[PDB]
Amino acid sequence: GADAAVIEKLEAGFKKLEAATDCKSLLKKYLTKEVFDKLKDKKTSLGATLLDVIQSGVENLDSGVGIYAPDAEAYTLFAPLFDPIIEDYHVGFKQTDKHPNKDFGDVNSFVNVDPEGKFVISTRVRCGRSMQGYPFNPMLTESQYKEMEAKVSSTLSSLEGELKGTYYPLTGMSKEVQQKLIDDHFLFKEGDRFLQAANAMRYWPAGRGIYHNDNKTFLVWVNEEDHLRIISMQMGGDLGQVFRRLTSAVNEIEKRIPFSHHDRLGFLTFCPTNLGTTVRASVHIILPKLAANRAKLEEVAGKYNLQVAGIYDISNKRRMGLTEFQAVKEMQDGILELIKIEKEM
Repeated sequence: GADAAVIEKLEAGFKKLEAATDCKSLLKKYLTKEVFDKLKDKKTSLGATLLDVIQSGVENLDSGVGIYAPDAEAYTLFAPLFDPIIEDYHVGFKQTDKHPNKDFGDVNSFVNVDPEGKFVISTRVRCGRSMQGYPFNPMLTESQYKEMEAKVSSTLSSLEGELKGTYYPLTGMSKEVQQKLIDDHFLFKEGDRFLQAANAMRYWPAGRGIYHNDNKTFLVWVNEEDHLRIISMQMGGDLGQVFRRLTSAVNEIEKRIPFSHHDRLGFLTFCPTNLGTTVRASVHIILPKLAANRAKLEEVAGKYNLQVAGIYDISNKRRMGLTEFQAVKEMQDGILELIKIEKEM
């Protein structure tokens, strides 16, 4: 299916990976000559080639992963590459596993992990969604970016009550508005070299926008990396409040905007690191004792399936092979334990 010129670029890219002897990407690890040869000329029905999958990891050798999905079909056609990378990245999500269908569980059971506000500055839960019927960044037309944005804007502008707010398209945005959004940490910028090389930012900023509610506890990014990135946040540690709000918002949006979903992989996303639940529950937290020795903070976080990114963003590491409820509960329980460790000792 792939054009001769594409195959030529793929052969060059393969040569670069195999040689890049110090490259540690999952792309280099799993793009063996056998896998490469069997996939290099293949193309999805919409026109996505292996180059639309691997180009970013070829261009950025320092990528951790190095592949993106150009359309949903790519996860199937290029499964011999996606599947082992997904297995390797999403530790615990086994070959024979299917990611569970959506289950937010009892969103009344989550607690405030730091009622006194001694450690946790803020709590956030983010998820991502792709809109049913639309391909992912690389395969989107300018017209699709715009149509998608109009749908999303209409839907979000319809939100009432606590979720009521304002939509801001990036196109034509004034400097004064940019600064106001920056001051609230609500603005996103044009993608970095990883996204650029994935052809994820074509037509920027057409079809990109930001929504937030009046209370500044709910934020949506439209066409930043995924079609939708939906975030609930507030100061302090009340993970229950944060998660309750997120789930209400996602369930309401879904009524007008159905989502792309896969029986095995869960919610489909542009980057395979965001599959499954897509959920990133995090605290911005200060743990000065446990830090001090970065190595040690890492070990303890890892033990509780947390990821660390003197203020740390500490989140659930697991995305696939557990429910949303379970992913948020892993963050909650892990943060409760880190706080205990910090206090003691």
